[PDB]
Amino acid sequence: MFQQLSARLQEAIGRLRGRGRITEEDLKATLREIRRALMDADVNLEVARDFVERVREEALGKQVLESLTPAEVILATVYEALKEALGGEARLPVLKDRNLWFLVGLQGSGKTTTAAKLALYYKGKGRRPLLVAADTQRPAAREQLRLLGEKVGVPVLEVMDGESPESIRRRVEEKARLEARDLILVDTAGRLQIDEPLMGELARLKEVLGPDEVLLVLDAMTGQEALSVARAFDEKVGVTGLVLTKLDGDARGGAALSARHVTGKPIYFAGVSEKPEGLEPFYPERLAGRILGM
Repeated sequence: MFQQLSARLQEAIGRLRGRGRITEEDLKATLREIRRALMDADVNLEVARDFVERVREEALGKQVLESLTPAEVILATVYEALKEALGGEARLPVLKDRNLWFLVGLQGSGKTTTAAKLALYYKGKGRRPLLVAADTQRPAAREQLRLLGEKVGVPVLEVMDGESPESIRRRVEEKARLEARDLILVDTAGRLQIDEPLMGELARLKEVLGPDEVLLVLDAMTGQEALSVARAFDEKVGVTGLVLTKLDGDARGGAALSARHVTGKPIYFAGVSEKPEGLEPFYPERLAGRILGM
């Protein structure tokens, strides 16, 4: 992922390698390429500025201009700027005995499938998850998950058309109790665009169900724009974390690098492939190093 960005960053940094001490201009030439690289990867402007700013200052502060291995110093400062942009330290929801999570996002963002892959992931971690297809208007949506549930071997309770949250809560709580499901994953309704009506019902569903986490699923491929919807969902519902899908298909990386600044929400998981196991915890340090070819 981020093949373009990765290559460029490494090419800019290498210009300072194997040629003795470098000058301020040698350093600046490289810094410009880094900037240009971030800009071409659809990276948030403030993020890109801060990025390059600390790379230069931290590098200078490490006497990079008197270093015999300047490129190595720069590689280290770039890694740190990258680590910050991606979230610093990795994090995942803290699970309790009873967990109920909301998977929110636009239709086509990978939301429904993520629900299933997430169910499979924790299932393999010793949890007894229960998928809940919360779309009360579209029977098609509910069927998609139903099919996904059997594919990953996890029960799927389907809400009835026009079912009230109160009724939904009752049937869901009952099934979980009688079947001993400790992780309840609710796939909320999704539409190609954010529509005030649904958002209002969504807020009520949260109100009635009291989710422990609210995961906003985003299509990393849509670049920086993917982050646009974030504020809407958080202001009306309340997002606790992010999930970027199709990272293996993203050559830029603008969304993953900008997520933090734009949404202020942590990226819990990442969609690394179309396979059912193509969902894994997001590791900022690991990803920072991989981009820099370490």
